[PDB]
Amino acid sequence: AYFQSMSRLPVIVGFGGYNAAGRSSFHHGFRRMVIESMDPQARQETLAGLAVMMKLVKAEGGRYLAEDGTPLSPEDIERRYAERIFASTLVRRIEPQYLDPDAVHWHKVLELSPAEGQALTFKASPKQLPEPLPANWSIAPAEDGEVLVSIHERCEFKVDSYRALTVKSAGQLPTGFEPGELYNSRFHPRGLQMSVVAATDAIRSTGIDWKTIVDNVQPDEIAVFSGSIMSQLDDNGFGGLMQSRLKGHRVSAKQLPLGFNSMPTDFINAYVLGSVGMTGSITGACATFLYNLQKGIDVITSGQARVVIVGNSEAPILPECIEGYSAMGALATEEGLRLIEGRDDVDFRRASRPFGENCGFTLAESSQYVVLMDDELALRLGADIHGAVTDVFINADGFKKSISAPGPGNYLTVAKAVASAVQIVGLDTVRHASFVHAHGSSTPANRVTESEILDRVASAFGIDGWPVTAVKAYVGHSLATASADQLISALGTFKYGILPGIKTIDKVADDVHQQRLSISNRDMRQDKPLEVCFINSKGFGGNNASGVVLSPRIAEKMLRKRHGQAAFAAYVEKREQTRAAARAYDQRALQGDLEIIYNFGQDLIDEHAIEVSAEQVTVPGFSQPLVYKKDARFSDMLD
Amino acid sequence: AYFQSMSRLPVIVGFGGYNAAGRSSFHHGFRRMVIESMDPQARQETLAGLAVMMKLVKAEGGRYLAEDGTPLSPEDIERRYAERIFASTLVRRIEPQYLDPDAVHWHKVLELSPAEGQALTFKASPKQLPEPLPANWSIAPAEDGEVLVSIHERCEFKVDSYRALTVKSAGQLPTGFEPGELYNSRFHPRGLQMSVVAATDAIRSTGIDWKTIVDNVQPDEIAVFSGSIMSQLDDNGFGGLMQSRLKGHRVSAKQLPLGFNSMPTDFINAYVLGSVGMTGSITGACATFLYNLQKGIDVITSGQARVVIVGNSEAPILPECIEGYSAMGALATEEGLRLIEGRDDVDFRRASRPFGENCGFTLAESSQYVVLMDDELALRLGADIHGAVTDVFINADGFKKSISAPGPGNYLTVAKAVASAVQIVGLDTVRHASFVHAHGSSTPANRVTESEILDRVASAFGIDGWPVTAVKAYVGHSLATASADQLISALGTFKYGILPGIKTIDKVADDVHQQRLSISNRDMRQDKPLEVCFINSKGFGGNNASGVVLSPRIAEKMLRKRHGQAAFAAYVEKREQTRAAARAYDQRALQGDLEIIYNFGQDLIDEHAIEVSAEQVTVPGFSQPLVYKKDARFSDMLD
Ligand SMILES: [Cl-]
Ligand SMILES: [Cl-]
Repeated sequence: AYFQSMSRLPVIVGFGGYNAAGRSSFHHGFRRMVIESMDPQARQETLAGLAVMMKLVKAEGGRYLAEDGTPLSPEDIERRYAERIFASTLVRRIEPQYLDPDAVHWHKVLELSPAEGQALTFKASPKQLPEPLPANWSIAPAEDGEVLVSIHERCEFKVDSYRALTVKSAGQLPTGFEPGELYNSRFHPRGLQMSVVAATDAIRSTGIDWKTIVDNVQPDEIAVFSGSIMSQLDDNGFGGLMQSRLKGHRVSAKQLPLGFNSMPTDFINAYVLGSVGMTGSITGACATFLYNLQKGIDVITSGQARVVIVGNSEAPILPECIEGYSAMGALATEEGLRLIEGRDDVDFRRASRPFGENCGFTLAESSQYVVLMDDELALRLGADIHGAVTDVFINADGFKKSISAPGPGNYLTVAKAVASAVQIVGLDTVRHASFVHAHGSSTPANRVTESEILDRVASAFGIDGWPVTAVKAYVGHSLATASADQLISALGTFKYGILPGIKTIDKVADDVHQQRLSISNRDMRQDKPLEVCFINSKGFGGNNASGVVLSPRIAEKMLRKRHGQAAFAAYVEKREQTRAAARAYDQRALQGDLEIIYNFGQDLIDEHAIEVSAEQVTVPGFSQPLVYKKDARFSDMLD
Repeated sequence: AYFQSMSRLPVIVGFGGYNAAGRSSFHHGFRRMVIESMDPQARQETLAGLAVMMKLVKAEGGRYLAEDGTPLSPEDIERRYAERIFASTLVRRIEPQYLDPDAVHWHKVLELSPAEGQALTFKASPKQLPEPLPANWSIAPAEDGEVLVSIHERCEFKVDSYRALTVKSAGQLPTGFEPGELYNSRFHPRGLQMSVVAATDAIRSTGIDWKTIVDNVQPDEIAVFSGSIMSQLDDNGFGGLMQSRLKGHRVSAKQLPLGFNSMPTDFINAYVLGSVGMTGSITGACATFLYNLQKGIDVITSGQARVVIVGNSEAPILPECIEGYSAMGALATEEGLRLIEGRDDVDFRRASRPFGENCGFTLAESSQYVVLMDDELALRLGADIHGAVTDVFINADGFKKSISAPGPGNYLTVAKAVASAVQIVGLDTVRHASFVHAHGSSTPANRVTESEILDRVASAFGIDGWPVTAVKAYVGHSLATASADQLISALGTFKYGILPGIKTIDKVADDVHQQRLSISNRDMRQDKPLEVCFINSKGFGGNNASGVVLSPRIAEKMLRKRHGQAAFAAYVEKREQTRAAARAYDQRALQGDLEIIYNFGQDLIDEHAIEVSAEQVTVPGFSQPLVYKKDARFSDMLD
């Protein structure tokens, strides 16, 4: 260290995934969020794609069929289905495919006592009786292998019972879209299904054959960083691990391994990419994706990896997660929303109200990935550029009281992020062509503390009217994946020049600090295109992060400057072909033809054919040898 | 990228923690593992310290008292207590303070049916009855607020029952040592208690006031990387989250946040160090510590951080974890060991038999930390050097079938690790003064697959008689913390020149690949001091890592070469004082005076006093301003 020398620039060459707004690739999810602001062709295309995903129309030979068989144009689909599509996307009341928020199962303790008046007696299979038999219970032989049991003392049974959750809303994938139906997903937790399906969307969005990418780098130069913050807590993962015996049965052979928080990452190496490269799963509570992204940037700038898949997968819409967050007072409850609305019949579509009158966050599911390459490899392959990522800063809070309360670290991350952007694009561009993807979690603490940080950093850097957007208004809070939802939305702003409004609020709460911020409940189109986005995130445990994302225009200027006009022109030619391939994928995806990659048990490396020498390793299936890298770090310390 | 320029060297300036061998700092745990090979003063000192930890003797005014009050010398302690100390440390049968492995609670499903012969009737409190009331049940009023219930149809109750686990053994902290008693640990999961207590041991082992360290760096230049792979699954964490309602009660306000796998890290920032610096928790299954260590090395070499606390905390000795791993066939069972021994009364102290006849790993608890500094800061502060860490390589397995089966990535990590060491210390030193801390998990698959990798890398680099040691023989497999147990043991080999034997095996299994390896069941002392250790690790999910650790001698030669004789002499003088301070801590720790740091609710930063400008941030409580770092990475892409 001291300072970093000239380095590879991380460019975003693909992105994809799924959240409550739909499919992320090609900006479809973004378009759903700003659907009314899009032109009709873009809107109708996205609506048609949602209709297919949701099984509202049948994709038949490039056309669309109603339940009647009636052929529909995209214009007809908007007329006929827009209301249903809108009602069955974004934050909304929790639907039965997850749970019934008025009837979740638990066990009550039922204390049964006998007394002088009536016997407490039953017949039972002896194999179902407690072991050892409770000493006070009577047992006698009965017919058909059963025994006659009588109880003489108070004891505790557990009985099935049903209760209502105080929280009724969540950010849910579009109703009817089922990731598990898209590949051989038997026994996989929902978070793993979502990771597999999202990863394929991201990889195919590049318009480049994965084989071509692998053939162009060393085997160790591919990296994947993903994971969840909860672990996979459904029945097929740690839910089964922790609950099976309390429900009367054994733990399965797969519940423990498939529950690990690294499995969204591990499944991508094992079944999607077939990578022998770098891997890891980094958590930082609700800033987790930016923690993974920091690692991704660092491995590119240090030269360790040239292709990086960075993302997360979280599927936390489960009664235990909801109760766990509720127990902290963290979530928007029905009663909380009743107070804000001043009526009993709440609009759960407005449960998430960043910077407005609000009362806690809304839990959501999402899996999102970006594909990064170094600039030189992107240039070589004709990879498209959706943006560039230059830094992520992470700072804890110092000493704390409550571990989950907000703290000062986010001052440091935002300040450092802005300063870093000034060095790269200049003060004027930061002042007049940057925006903030606010953490915007929809809590009274966040709206005050986050706005105060942004306002004070704005003042320090001489920014006024700093545009702020809050993706959680649309898709809720997907925990690990939250800042990936932010990043991907940001890319849509670069594409279409629209800053999504916070449409769920009627006005900004009176206690929000606004002097230097522009927070709107309407979509906005800036005269001067936005060139830089600051992604802001935080979580429990003194976790804070801010990321810097540059637009395609800025990134292209940078590649042109470094590589020159001849090399850039050659890149442009190759990129016309990769753009055509990507568009063809988007067209298939619109039709529901997603071709999920799940390569279980295929193309396994024969380890006995790995060749190791003192100069390199040859790995079966990889055309490029892994040549050990010459080290200059400590050369002055030697001899 | 392309290649890294001259860089800061990560040096190990402190280390500490707790596992089945005892306190890690000052090599006490190491000494327990090679206790019979130590000289009597070192052995008796460690035994006395264990005796105090285990409450077998009372530390009274620098002396030691038996239950009788009889004063004891360390020589007397060895005579009187060695047998008990040995029996109550290391891998052994699971003790009651964890669970009874012949009587773990669960619920059986008890199907109660009535028939023509006897009524099924009981009185109950109506508040304990299912909601809604099962439609077929009869209810009538009764005395004292209770109701009379009768059942007419088969239904399912859950009843308490007790079962035996097939696994009876684990690596357990020394019997009598209780981390929770050492600080205000109310409502903390065991893994968090262990993290807090281990972190203090590591920090105090440096012999430098934490304040002095903080005063010498910028606020963002401190980093902490830790975590667990399971999450905290005990009652106070995700166990309570996932089980409360199945046991009849509500989830608490703390079970969810304190269960997160990042909390071992978050607690250190919040309550131990008061850091506003970098943070993160990286998982890679049973290679996790090396994944955290890779991040630690990278932040030092890139200049992002100057002081890094790297470690892990795992406390997985819980019925659900044991059953979950057993369900995979991963653990050594009593029946498995009976087959190896050919008798029914198994020696559970030999449950873990790396490279011998064996039958699965042994689950263990451990929390371990190392304190890293860049070489320049270490020089400035007179920090001691226990070793240096130059690289960690991580490689996945490519396409897989079973996600938990072994794969080829570890070929790549070991090969790259060895090549990297050759560049730094030369081929001769690698060939004749290096050793391997084998993953050595005690499974039939591992003993073959790992030995084949090591043998084939040895052949490639012309190594013969490559010494191999396996720490899991002593302390079992602590999951996230496993490779920290390895690293810390390695430091002991550097200190004392002893390579611990695999004492639990009688000979190496016939299928182990040994041509170029030296695997012994006895402690060994090499004529030529060992200078380099390769730490090898792997886990489920296609996770593999290998780390390179250099001895103090090598690291000192390197610092002398870079910084020169005058600067090194000044360092030596300061280091005499820091060594004296560290020794004084070790003396207090021997007496049970550990002074655990837990600074809840104290010294909180007043966020309104944070000052942000376009040049720097001033943070209350930190003498050094955070000055934004000048970036040269992309300068050629600008203007
Ligand atoms: Cl908010
Ligand atoms: Cl083994």
